[PDB]
Amino acid sequence: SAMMYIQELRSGLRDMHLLSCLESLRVSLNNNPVSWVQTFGAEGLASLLDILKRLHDEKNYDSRNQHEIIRCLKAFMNNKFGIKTMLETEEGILLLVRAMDPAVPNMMIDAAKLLSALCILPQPEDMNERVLEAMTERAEMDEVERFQPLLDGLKSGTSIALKVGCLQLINALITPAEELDFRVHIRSELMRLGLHQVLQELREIENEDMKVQLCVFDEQGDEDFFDL
Amino acid sequence: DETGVMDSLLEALQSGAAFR
Repeated sequence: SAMMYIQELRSGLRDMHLLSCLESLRVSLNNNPVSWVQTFGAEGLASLLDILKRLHDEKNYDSRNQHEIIRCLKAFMNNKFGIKTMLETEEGILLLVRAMDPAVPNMMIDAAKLLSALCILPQPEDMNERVLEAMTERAEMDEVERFQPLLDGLKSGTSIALKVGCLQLINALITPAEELDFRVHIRSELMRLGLHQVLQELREIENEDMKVQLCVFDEQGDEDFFDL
Repeated sequence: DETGVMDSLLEALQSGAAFR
């Protein structure tokens, strides 16, 4: 069962058969105990990450399949083992950051979330540093500024859920940081990119979750300029 | 052995408690 998924994920499947099995896998990972998830383990993770990389790296079912993986990832990581095992990967943090394509906003939402939750993790470390480095890594791959995908998601046309998502990741990248000069440096690089013009707009919006992330962004911004 | 770990983190983010 755990083992047949892996076998199937290593079998060269494509398109709807891939989608369908990923969907199946998603429920499996969601409904099953943590022992089944270890059974699926790093070998299972690695095969999801392998297909993900192939989809990221190529260009009808691509977006959906990338998304369904990102969904499978959420489930795998809904326990300690899965969190540890993702963070043990060479490339998995990076393949999440690469899932933040403003053109596919709901997978971006799901990927931004999981990155934000890594950032606020009690153990490991500064996982925010690890996420930034991955964003750096991605920026020169795609030849864009590193915080640009995030500012693209705060654009006026996009869904409130995405807006919330991006601002929430900004907040997860900054809050956990111990250095003031790092924090203000990040804040400042974002404002250079056009964040100040967007906050004006975001601050009009009717949403409680949006109001919450703006409150966090503002209050920490105040206290930092006050400290400095 | 307990699930819903990610689920705890997503909720602390969403409300604002995480920050901190």
